[PDB]
Amino acid sequence: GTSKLKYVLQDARFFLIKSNNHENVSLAKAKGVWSTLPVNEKKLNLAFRSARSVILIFSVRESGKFQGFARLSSESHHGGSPIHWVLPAGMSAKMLGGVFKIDWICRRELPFTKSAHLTNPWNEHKPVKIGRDGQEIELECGTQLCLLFPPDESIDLYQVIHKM
Ligand SMILES: CC1(C)CO[C@@H](c2ccccc2Cl)CN1
Ligand SMILES: CC1(C)CO[C@H](c2ccccc2Cl)CN1
Repeated sequence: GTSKLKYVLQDARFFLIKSNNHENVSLAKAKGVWSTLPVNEKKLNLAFRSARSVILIFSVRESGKFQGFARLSSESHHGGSPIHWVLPAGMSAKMLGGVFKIDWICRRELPFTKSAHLTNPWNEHKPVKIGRDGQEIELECGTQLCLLFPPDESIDLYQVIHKM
């Protein structure tokens, strides 16, 4: 192992990402991309310039689990290869902001039952599973949450470390 993982997480910032469906998380895992609404896009762009690593921790609503976590490798950008997200009814892709490139650190699941001992000081000390899309997770809570995930032996953090 966990040493390179701990190195990547050092002095990182952490954000809870809530997806309405598994299909969008699968697309993010396959393509290394994420997009969010403009209020959260602005927060994440500020964070990306502010810290050595910005970590997104993903949870599909109603799943009772986190589906993994990833590190921002860029600020948001427009005009790239379009992403065939599952948009909610009535909503358009023009309501979205840019696309963030991300490097996955763990693609494994973690059930909320395993994180019940972790509370987030930035969300009223509620269990870390609770929070709106984009909620920041304080450093110690976010580090411990990431360390609870099963190790993802398919991932080599060597190339991630070199981007910092
Ligand atoms: C360094 C810091 C992020 C500062 O804020 C601390 C805190 C947050 C919310 C309520 C109480 C306290 Cl002590 C946690 N560590
Ligand atoms: C980018 C995505 C994974 C999919 O699209 C969602 C959306 C698009 C347009 C308006 C509202 C919403 Cl929620 C947000 N997350």
